[PDB]
Amino acid sequence: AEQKRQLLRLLAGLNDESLGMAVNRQSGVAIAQRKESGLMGLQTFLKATDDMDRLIFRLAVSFICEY
Amino acid sequence: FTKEQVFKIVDKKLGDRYFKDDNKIRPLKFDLILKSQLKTESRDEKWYNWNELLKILAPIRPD
Repeated sequence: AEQKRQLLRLLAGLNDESLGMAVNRQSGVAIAQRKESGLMGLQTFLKATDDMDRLIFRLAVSFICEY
Repeated sequence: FTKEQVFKIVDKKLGDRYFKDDNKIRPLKFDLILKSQLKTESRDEKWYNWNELLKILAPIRPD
């Protein structure tokens, strides 16, 4: 039970627990900044969210420039 | 890419530096070198290059 309880955090990409380090890595928003990379396991989810945000804002710009 | 297609994308200076032709981009064989880098937007890369160039050129030639 303890082994599968650790494997539950492992399988969801929550290994390399540096989320608290990663949010303090996103303090610099100065002019030209990258993602300032932390985790690797959840990056598929973040990338899918980024692509859906890009499609959402393309549609929103197409509505704003039209109405 | 036609000439008006090119001039809708790039700036006026970047278009005028290449077309002094025959209204077509004609690159030769031994003209370009492909260098891989991280995918970044052009203004951010130019901003970082401007920053390092102004931090390099400050002691050697201030004027």
